[PDB]
Amino acid sequence: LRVLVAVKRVIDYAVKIRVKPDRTGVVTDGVKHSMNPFCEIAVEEAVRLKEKKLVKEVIAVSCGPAQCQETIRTALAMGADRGIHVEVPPAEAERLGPLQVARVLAKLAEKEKVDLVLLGKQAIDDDCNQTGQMTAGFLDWPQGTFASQVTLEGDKLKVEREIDGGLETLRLKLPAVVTADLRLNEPRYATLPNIMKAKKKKIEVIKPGDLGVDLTSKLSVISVEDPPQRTAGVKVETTEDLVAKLKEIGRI
Amino acid sequence: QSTLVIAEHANDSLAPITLNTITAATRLGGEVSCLVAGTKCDKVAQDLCKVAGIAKVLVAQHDVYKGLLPEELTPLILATQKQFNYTHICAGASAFGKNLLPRVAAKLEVAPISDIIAIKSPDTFVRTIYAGNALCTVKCDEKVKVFSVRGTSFDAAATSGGSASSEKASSTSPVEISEWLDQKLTKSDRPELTGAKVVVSGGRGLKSGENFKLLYDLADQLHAAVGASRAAVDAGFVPNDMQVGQTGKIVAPELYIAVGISGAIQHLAGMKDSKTIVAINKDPEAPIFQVADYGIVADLFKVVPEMTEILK
Ligand SMILES: Cc1cc2nc3c(=O)[nH]c(=O)nc-3n(C[C@H](O)[C@H](O)[C@H](O)COP(=O)(O)OP(=O)(O)OC[C@H]3O[C@@H](n4cnc5c(N)ncnc54)[C@H](O)[C@@H]3O)c2cc1C
Ligand SMILES: Nc1ncnc2c1ncn2[C@@H]1O[C@H](COP(=O)(O)O)[C@@H](O)[C@H]1O
Repeated sequence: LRVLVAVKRVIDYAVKIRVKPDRTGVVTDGVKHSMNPFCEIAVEEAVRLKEKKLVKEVIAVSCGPAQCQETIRTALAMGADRGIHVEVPPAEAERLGPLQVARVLAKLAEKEKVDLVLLGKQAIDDDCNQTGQMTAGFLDWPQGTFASQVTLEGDKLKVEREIDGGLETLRLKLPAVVTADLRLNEPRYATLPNIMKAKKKKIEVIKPGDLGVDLTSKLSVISVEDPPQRTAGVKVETTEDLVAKLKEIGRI
Repeated sequence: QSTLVIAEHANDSLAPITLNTITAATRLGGEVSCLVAGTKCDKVAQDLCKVAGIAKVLVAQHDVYKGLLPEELTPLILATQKQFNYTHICAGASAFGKNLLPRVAAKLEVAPISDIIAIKSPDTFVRTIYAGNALCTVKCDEKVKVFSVRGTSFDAAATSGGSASSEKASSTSPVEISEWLDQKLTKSDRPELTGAKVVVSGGRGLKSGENFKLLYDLADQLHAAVGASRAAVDAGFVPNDMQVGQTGKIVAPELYIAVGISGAIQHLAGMKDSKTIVAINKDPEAPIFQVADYGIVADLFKVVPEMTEILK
């Protein structure tokens, strides 16, 4: 198999974000960014399949500004064979959403002749949980979302998914699209020598236009604002007081 | 302006999230239709007919809908769209809704909107980003508005007072590129986490699964649902469907009790809209105290049992 893995560069999950006072977005300048946690898990899974000799090649791809190349390098250091950067200028990247990314991944899938596309189940910044499903729809391939277990059984895929009341097992005919949930695995850490060799692996750069993808969007963010703040609470000294407090306010 | 709601259900029972989605749909100010698909839809369709606000209920019953696979439902939905030309298509932002709606939008070639918390107009919605730390108002100029609805942001529609006609639906040919094999549901007697009025959650502070028993006992006295943090799930204390947060379930009960949970950004994302939040943590510097209306800096192994007793 040939696998296509999509990784997104986002503000580090541990960072306390700040909304711009002009209410056009969140502060990104001088803020720590890193690979989206869900994407890391997709990469780790692609690499494990290659290590089990079930997958021949792993191509990592990221859409966005020049900084995304570091994210791709990370994927390479984890074990991806080669990277593809679909470059978009910082200004236009602000308008980049699941629809455009899905269109780009769909073209790349058939262009590269991959049998499997792995994505994370959502990006921690936009929280959309859409790109994998849209890519599958565009390609008319089956989808295995929120996957916590994946098994290649010849020309089919066995996927166990996280659903609201438990787990669910599907079987999908290849080629397919799978989106990774946190439970799928624990991502490995790229070691120094691997980060060094990763600098030798070359990243191919292309533009959406070269793929025939139009970045036109009919979605427009009107504003980005801080959610309403909560009134500071009180600390109770005893369990008895806690219950008393809850009782008088009608919670108990 | 016509709205199609994709009803979620299983075992002749309608998923409650569908009721909240109907309320959001009526806010659009158009006629509301409801599509019920599956292997057995006769009971649910009848119930939906009584739901206030619905004008039409389309029934697509067939064995091909076993497992409600997106690849099989999508062609059904596109067919219904060609025939009735809806301006809005929605579903509750559950695992089902999130799985299905983005696939439908791609086929329609429109950009979908996820987990909306408010409707300002038929084309302007509010949703959260960055684990609920920012509110994003979006203007959607798509020919068809495809979006999922946050269940906790809309009241459930009354299950009575509605009059709707049930109609058989534009049923398609099977795709068969995917197949449902089996499932493993977490059988529990406690009330559903998402609809619970009171929720009791535990984190890494419980040290073991056997200790979670304390939360179940407390939960009983409060007729509460029990939730958890990632730490409790990864440690094996409880199953992953019990996780509250950005990667799990979003709840907004009247009372949320966080026990042995630090209050990390990703956990707050799924419970910071609860009416009253109580924290039981031995660390006075735990982030959870910043959002807790009432907090007690103490050992949960002491406080929890006491609270259960005081409650008896
Ligand atoms: C992309 C992503 C998504 C995530 N999604 C989620 C999500 O949906 N939900 C979620 O919860 N997490 C999620 N996380 C994980 C999150 O970042 C934290 O790791 C997690 O919430 C920590 O869990 P905790 O508070 O149980 O553990 P800790 O942070 O270790 O806290 C344990 C707490 O227990 C207190 N304590 C210990 N012993 C006692 C005692 N005897 N009495 C009283 N208090 C005691 C300690 O003081 C401490 O405050 C996600 C992470 C990522 C990267
Ligand atoms: N700009 C991007 N570049 C590459 N992959 C992306 C990009 N945006 C989203 N994705 C992929 O789609 C998954 C889900 O993202 P989203 O639909 O935005 O929640 C992410 O985890 C990535 O695998």
